[PDB]
Amino acid sequence: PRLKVKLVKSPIGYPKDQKAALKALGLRRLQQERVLEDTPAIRGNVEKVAHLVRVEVVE
Amino acid sequence: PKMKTHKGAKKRVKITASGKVVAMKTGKRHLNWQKSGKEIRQKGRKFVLAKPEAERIKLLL
Amino acid sequence: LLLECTECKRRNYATEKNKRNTPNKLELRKYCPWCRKHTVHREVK
Amino acid sequence: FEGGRSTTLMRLPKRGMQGQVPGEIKRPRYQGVNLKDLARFEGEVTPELLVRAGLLKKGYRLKILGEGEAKPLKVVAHAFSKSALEKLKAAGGEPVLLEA
Amino acid sequence: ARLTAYERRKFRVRNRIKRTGRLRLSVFRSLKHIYAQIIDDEKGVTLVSASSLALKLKGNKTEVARQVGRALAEKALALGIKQVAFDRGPYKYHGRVKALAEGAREGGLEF
Amino acid sequence: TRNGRDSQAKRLGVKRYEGQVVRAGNILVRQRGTRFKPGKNVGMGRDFTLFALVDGVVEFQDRGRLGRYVHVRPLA
RNA sequence: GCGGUCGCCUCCUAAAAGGUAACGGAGGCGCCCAAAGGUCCCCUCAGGCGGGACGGAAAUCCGCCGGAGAGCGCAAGGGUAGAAGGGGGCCUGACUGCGAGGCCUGCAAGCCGAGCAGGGGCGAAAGCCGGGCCUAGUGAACCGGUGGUCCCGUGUGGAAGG
RNA sequence: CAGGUGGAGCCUGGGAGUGAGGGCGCGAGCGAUAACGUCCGCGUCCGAGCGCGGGAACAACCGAGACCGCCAGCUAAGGCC
RNA sequence: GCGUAGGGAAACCGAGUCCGAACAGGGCGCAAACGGCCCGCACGCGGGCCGAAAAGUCCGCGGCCGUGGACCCGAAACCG
Ligand SMILES: [Mg+2]
Ligand SMILES: [Mg+2]
Ligand SMILES: [Mg+2]
Ligand SMILES: [Mg+2]
Ligand SMILES: [Mg+2]
Ligand SMILES: [Mg+2]
Ligand SMILES: [Mg+2]
Ligand SMILES: [Mg+2]
Ligand SMILES: [Mg+2]
Ligand SMILES: [Mg+2]
Ligand SMILES: [Mg+2]
Ligand SMILES: [Mg+2]
Ligand SMILES: [Mg+2]
Ligand SMILES: [Mg+2]
Ligand SMILES: [Mg+2]
Ligand SMILES: [Mg+2]
Ligand SMILES: [Mg+2]
Ligand SMILES: [Mg+2]
Ligand SMILES: [Mg+2]
Ligand SMILES: [Mg+2]
Ligand SMILES: [Mg+2]
Ligand SMILES: [Mg+2]
Ligand SMILES: [Mg+2]
Ligand SMILES: [Mg+2]
Ligand SMILES: [Mg+2]
Ligand SMILES: [Mg+2]
Ligand SMILES: [Mg+2]
Ligand SMILES: [Mg+2]
Ligand SMILES: [Mg+2]
Ligand SMILES: [Mg+2]
Ligand SMILES: [Mg+2]
Ligand SMILES: [Mg+2]
Ligand SMILES: [Mg+2]
Ligand SMILES: [Mg+2]
Ligand SMILES: [Mg+2]
Ligand SMILES: [Mg+2]
Ligand SMILES: [Mg+2]
Ligand SMILES: [Mg+2]
Ligand SMILES: [Mg+2]
Ligand SMILES: [Mg+2]
Ligand SMILES: [Mg+2]
Ligand SMILES: [Mg+2]
Ligand SMILES: [Mg+2]
Ligand SMILES: [Mg+2]
Ligand SMILES: [Mg+2]
Ligand SMILES: [Mg+2]
Ligand SMILES: [Mg+2]
Ligand SMILES: [Mg+2]
Ligand SMILES: [Mg+2]
Ligand SMILES: [Mg+2]
Ligand SMILES: [Mg+2]
Ligand SMILES: [Mg+2]
Ligand SMILES: [Mg+2]
Ligand SMILES: [Mg+2]
Ligand SMILES: [Mg+2]
Ligand SMILES: [Mg+2]
Ligand SMILES: [Mg+2]
Ligand SMILES: [Mg+2]
Ligand SMILES: [Mg+2]
Ligand SMILES: [Mg+2]
Ligand SMILES: [Mg+2]
Ligand SMILES: [Mg+2]
Ligand SMILES: [Mg+2]
Ligand SMILES: [Mg+2]
Ligand SMILES: [Mg+2]
Ligand SMILES: [Mg+2]
Ligand SMILES: [Mg+2]
Repeated sequence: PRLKVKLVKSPIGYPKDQKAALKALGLRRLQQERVLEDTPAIRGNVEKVAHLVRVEVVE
Repeated sequence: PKMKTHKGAKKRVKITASGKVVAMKTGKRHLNWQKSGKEIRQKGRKFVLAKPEAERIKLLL
Repeated sequence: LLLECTECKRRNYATEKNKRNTPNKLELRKYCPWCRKHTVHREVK
Repeated sequence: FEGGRSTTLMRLPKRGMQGQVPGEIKRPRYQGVNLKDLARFEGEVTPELLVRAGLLKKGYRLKILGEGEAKPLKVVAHAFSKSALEKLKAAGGEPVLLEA
Repeated sequence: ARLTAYERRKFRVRNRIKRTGRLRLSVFRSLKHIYAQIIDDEKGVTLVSASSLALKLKGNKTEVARQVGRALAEKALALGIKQVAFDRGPYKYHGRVKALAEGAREGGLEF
Repeated sequence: TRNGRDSQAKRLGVKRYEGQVVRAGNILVRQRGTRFKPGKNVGMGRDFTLFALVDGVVEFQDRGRLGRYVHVRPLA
C-alpha cells in the first residue's frame, strides 16, 4: 500500500535529526512528492516530519 | 642550510623499521619507594601516536 | 620512614616501607630474590 | 613548541651512552649481506667484490646471514651467521678473514 | 532473631564452593545417620545419591560415614564423574564428615 | 568564598550492555560499591570492577534480595 | 589593584548513559597500618525494655525484642552481616619474570585485569594470595647521590668516567 | 536485526582556518522569580543568508535556502476600506 | 650519498632480536605482485623463463615545513 509523501513546509529552523528524516525519505525540495514502500521503518520518518509533510495512500 | 638533527630528540627516541616512534616509559625512576612491582615493572618502551609525526620530522637526516 | 630492605649476598635491594619507631627492630621478613629463590631479606640503608 | 607547557622533552633518554668528549670509539663495524643476495654470483665472492656489486659498503667488514638459499661457491668473509654457515656447508666452502 | 550461626556459616562455606564451578558433594549429617548428595547447580539437579539410611547399615557412625563415603565413589565414578569440590556445610571438617570425605577415595576427589 | 572545589568525574557505569558481545578481559562495569555482582564468567577487581572472564555475550540478572548480576554466558 | 584562589578526593548544581560552567552550595587530602597485610576457622551489630553490689545516661552480666539505623583508621558518597565488620591460628603474594584483553583518554598519564613460568604462604580440599571495602594521601623530564650488574673503557692491559 | 546510495560512512595521507561568538526557545546555577546581565546544558537561526516575502522601519520572531533569463502560472507567512 | 636488515644502552646476535631461568609471554622486526611460455599427472600447480609492473633512487614541477629579514610597513628602545 505505497505511500505518497510531499514536502509542504520548510524545515528551516527544525532540529537536525528532522532534516535527516526528510533525507532518509529522499525529499529534497518543497512540493516534491515521493512514493515509498509503506513499512514500519519508512513510516517512522514520515510521522517524525508529520508536521512538514502531507501523506496520501496510493496504489 | 642543511637541517639540524634535534639532539634532544635523538637522545631519547628511536625510529623503528615501519616508521614508528618508540620511546621509554615515564615515571619510574625517582619516586618508587613503593609503587606496585607491577607499576615499576611495566616500564619497557611504548609507541607515541600521531605526533611522532612531529618527532620523526626533527630527526629526518 | 622510607625503607629499602635487602637480601644476604650480592645485595639485592627490593625496597619496601616501614613507617614508624615500632617496628623499630631489624625490621626483617621472608622475601624472594630475583636470583635464586625465597631467602631471608633484612633491612638497611 | 607546545605553547609554554613542557613539550615531549619530558620522557628521559634511555639510549644511555650518549658518548663523551674524546669521541666515538674506533671498532670493527660488520655489515650483513644475505645468501639470497649473493645468489646472483657464480665464481668467487670476496668482501671486495661485494662492494662493486653494490651490497657491501666500503667501511664495513663482511658477514653473510641466513635469509635465502645457499650456493656451491667459495665465499670469503669476516663472519658467518649460524644459519648461514650451515646453509652453505651443504654445498660449497667458505674461508674466514683476519689478515693485515 | 534473623538468621543464625548455623544458617550463616552454612551459606558462608557453601557460597564460596558454588563459585569455583565444580560439582557439589553436599553432606547432610543427622544425629543417627549421614547422607551424601552430588549436585549440579545451574542445572539444579542431583546426579549421585549415597545415604546410610538408604544402605540400612549401622555400627559406629564414624565408620558408617566412610562406608557411605566409598559408596558414593563407586556409584559416581561409574557415571564419568571424577573431579568435585565437597560441601561440608555447617559441619567442621572433622569426625564423620571428614570420614565420609576420606571415604570418597576411589573417585576423583582431591580431599 | 570558602567553596570552589570538586573532583574529576570518574566516568563510572556499565561498559557492556545485555546482548553485547565481549571478550576475555573486557571490563563490563565500573562502579563504587558492589552495585552489580560478578555472575557467570565474570570477575571483579580490587576496585569492584567487573570484567568478562571468557568471551561470549552479556546478560543481566535481578535476583531481588540477592542483588543484580552480570553474567557472561559463553558461546566460545 | 586590594582580598580570595591555583593540584587531588566526595557530594550537589548536572536537565534518569558519559560529559558538562560560574570569585555557584558544602566538606576533605599532602597521611596512615608488621598488622589496620595473606590465608583457614569461628563469631554478628546499634539500639530499646526488664533484671543485677559497689555502676551513675553510659563500665562488666542475664533475658527478650532489634535486619541493619553499628562497624569498616580520617571527608563524603557508593557499598557491605549469605561481610568488606569482631576474635584466633599459623604466615609475609607490602613476590620475581611477564601479560590476553579492556576502562579512560588530545598527548603524556591514570586504572582494571584473566592466564603462563619461577619459587612460596594458608587450606583436607575446592581454592585464595602480585597489600589495605573502594574512590584523595601526589610530581614529567633534566642534574646528581647510593647499592648492584653483565655492558662501553679513545694505540693495548688496566684505571678515570659512563 | 532490518530499512536508509547519501556532497552518506570508514581507512591512510596533503592543505587549512577556528580556539573573542551572538540572539531566541527550552532546562538549571548566579542575580533581585532585575538587565540587550552572567554561566552551563539541548536545540535553532545570525555569524557566513545585511540576498528575497511578512513584521511600519529592524543580523538572528514568521515564511523561505537566491545557477541564469521571461511584461506566464500556484502558493508560504501575512493580508484583501 | 641514499637504498638492499633488523633488534639491543651496549658487548652482541641476526630473519631475528630485546626483556627473561625459560624450549612462557610480549615489544620492535622479517613473508617476491601479474600475465603468459615451459613441465613433474592431468583444468593452476612446483620451480623457472619472456616483460608488464614495482621496492629504491635521480632530475623537473607543485603544496607545505625548517633556517635565513622570510608577506610588506611601523615602534618605545639597546649597543658601538
Ligand atoms: Mg522558520
Ligand atoms: Mg600503597
Ligand atoms: Mg623491586
Ligand atoms: Mg609553566
Ligand atoms: Mg565549578
Ligand atoms: Mg563530580
Ligand atoms: Mg530497575
Ligand atoms: Mg592579589
Ligand atoms: Mg549525568
Ligand atoms: Mg543492648
Ligand atoms: Mg538495662
Ligand atoms: Mg537497669
Ligand atoms: Mg552504614
Ligand atoms: Mg566514612
Ligand atoms: Mg555511606
Ligand atoms: Mg551506606
Ligand atoms: Mg579480622
Ligand atoms: Mg589473621
Ligand atoms: Mg594493554
Ligand atoms: Mg594515582
Ligand atoms: Mg585505602
Ligand atoms: Mg633543564
Ligand atoms: Mg649519573
Ligand atoms: Mg643520571
Ligand atoms: Mg674490556
Ligand atoms: Mg685517540
Ligand atoms: Mg686503554
Ligand atoms: Mg654513577
Ligand atoms: Mg657504575
Ligand atoms: Mg542495514
Ligand atoms: Mg562531509
Ligand atoms: Mg581522513
Ligand atoms: Mg595534515
Ligand atoms: Mg584562547
Ligand atoms: Mg573562548
Ligand atoms: Mg558561550
Ligand atoms: Mg553556537
Ligand atoms: Mg546558542
Ligand atoms: Mg535583536
Ligand atoms: Mg512557549
Ligand atoms: Mg534575559
Ligand atoms: Mg548575552
Ligand atoms: Mg527554535
Ligand atoms: Mg567573524
Ligand atoms: Mg535575514
Ligand atoms: Mg545557515
Ligand atoms: Mg540594515
Ligand atoms: Mg531587510
Ligand atoms: Mg519587511
Ligand atoms: Mg526582512
Ligand atoms: Mg539552491
Ligand atoms: Mg530555486
Ligand atoms: Mg492565486
Ligand atoms: Mg492562509
Ligand atoms: Mg496591514
Ligand atoms: Mg632517508
Ligand atoms: Mg646495526
Ligand atoms: Mg641502533
Ligand atoms: Mg639477561
Ligand atoms: Mg640474554
Ligand atoms: Mg619467545
Ligand atoms: Mg610480532
Ligand atoms: Mg618500470
Ligand atoms: Mg620512479
Ligand atoms: Mg616563508
Ligand atoms: Mg622596522
Ligand atoms: Mg654612544
